[PDB]
Amino acid sequence: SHMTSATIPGLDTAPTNHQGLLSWVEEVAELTQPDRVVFTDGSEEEFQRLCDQLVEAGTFIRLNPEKHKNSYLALSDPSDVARVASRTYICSAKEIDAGPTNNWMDPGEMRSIMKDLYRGCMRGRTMYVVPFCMGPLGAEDPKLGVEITDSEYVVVSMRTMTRMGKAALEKMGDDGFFVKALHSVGAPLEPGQKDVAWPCSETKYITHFPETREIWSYGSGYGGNALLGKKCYSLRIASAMAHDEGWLAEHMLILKLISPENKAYYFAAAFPSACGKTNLAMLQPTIPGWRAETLGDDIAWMRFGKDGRLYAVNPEFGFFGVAPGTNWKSNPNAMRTIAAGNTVFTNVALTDDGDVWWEGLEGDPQHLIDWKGNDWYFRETETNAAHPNSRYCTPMSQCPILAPEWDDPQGVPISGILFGGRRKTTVPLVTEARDWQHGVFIGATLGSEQNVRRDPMAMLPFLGYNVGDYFQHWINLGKHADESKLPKVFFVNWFRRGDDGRFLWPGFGENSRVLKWIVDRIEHKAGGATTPIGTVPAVEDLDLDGLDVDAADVAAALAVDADEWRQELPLIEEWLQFVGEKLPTGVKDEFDALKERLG
Ligand SMILES: Nc1nc2c(ncn2[C@@H]2O[C@H](COP(=O)(O)OP(=O)(O)O)[C@@H](O)[C@H]2O)c(=O)[nH]1
Repeated sequence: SHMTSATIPGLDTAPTNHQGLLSWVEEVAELTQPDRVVFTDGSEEEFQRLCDQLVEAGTFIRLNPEKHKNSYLALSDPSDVARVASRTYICSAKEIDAGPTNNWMDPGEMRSIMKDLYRGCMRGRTMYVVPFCMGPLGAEDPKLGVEITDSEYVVVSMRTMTRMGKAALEKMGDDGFFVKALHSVGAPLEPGQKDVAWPCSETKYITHFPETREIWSYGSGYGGNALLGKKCYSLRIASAMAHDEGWLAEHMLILKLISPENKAYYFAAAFPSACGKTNLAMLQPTIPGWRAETLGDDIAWMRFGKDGRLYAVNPEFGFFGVAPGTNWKSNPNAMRTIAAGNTVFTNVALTDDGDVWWEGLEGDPQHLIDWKGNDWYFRETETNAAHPNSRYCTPMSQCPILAPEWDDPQGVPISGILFGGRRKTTVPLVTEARDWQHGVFIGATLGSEQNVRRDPMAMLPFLGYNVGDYFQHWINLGKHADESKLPKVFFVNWFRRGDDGRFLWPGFGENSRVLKWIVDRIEHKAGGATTPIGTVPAVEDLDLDGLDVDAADVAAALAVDADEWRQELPLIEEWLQFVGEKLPTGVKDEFDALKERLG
């Protein structure tokens, strides 16, 4: 019963304008043996058809439309609840081209393993061919992809997370390049066999071939493992492209800040997961005359324009956010984005009237059905109602403070790049780099307590190539650029704590005051202290008007203590040794310079 190429249903009616794509699909279909092949078009009628089928399969339940229109809740197999690092590989030809932040395997060996897994993996399933565009369609030469998947769940979320379907397919023309992205949940079915709501496999791989720009995923239907745009393309493959083609693919939010004189500024900020970020991208300023709009909260792609400035575009089309922690008081604009519906919730809790709830959200519901389908009772049940890593998947276009430039293929000019992590000591609230190479060093040595892990540019699990070569790439772009047009680089810390354990700086909206200092520095309208680590404002350099806070706590937040920084040195030094032979001299230079300035 193994079926050949042109007898698999849906293959005879396949679009044929792009022969490379069609040959690839046929080769894949021959291998995985699905019941049928469907090319998705991203239309609303298709979206509803797939959602209905998801409801019928039990994968989705339809949420009360009075509270979220066109919205769904999906509960995963508990063994498949997140992105898995140790199962993620960069399979460059040479191990050194993956380097010490990456998991490597010989690509010939990986292909032998995965090709074996893929054989007959789609039996009894529909194989979807999902064309998609990264970034606005308006671009002349955008980065395109096609995800083949046996997961309908994946198709629906890809429609939200990328520009999916007919348009992207047309953009590929007859011979356009695209990233081949292959995915299976690894759960073949016999004829007539009852599926489960969330199929998956104990055997999981998430593999990237940087040279050919390919992504092979198997065994997981969840998140970044399966939505191949989200990190696999946006960061892993894209960063390798950017390396070769002279640009930057980064783990950054893009923020639009507008001053009281009505001038707009655009900032990119690299914070690791949970150092957010989502909150900064959706800032509501607490000082009069300042407004903020968002272009994105996770990925930024940046290229130098004609005028020598650095321009950023958000390559994604949707938000894929962590639900718990999100609430109306901390992040009302995120909540309003969600409130407009068209959202897929994964692993949150269900209320009695078909709303959704997760830990930290308002309401105090008395009874819930939790993320595993069990009864949950307020102030009694000892387990979390929602999975701690549960998700919302929501269109970007519903964000009430979406910047009008959000879908512009030309991008936005970046004035400032920010780096930050969770540091309870040592790092001050905000610091400005001395120049580009010092900013690269700051990015390169970014620490976050999540005992301090180094997470360079928030890219630790996401680099598509050797971390040292990546630092060198950052260095090279600044050396060959007009220094006057380069974004200024800043180093922030929202999480410094006093001895009594409280946050020295209140943060959230109040971070607008830090952003105001940053803008003034770019305009040369503010001063600061020259310290061994960079330019750090004193309390009197910050607008603290109307902020109910002890000025002493602010001074403490801004302090540069040499003893603390001397303890930081060997930690940094050991990280630079870990970076290995490809550590750029330029980075080591900045280490020595900082050490010398410290005395
Ligand atoms: N103390 C403090 N915590 C914050 C601040 N901004 C975000 N956090 C908290 O850090 C967590 C993660 O924030 P989030 O923006 O969702 O992070 P992301 O994953 O980088 O997008 C949430 O629990 C926030 O309440 C801040 O400015 N100050």
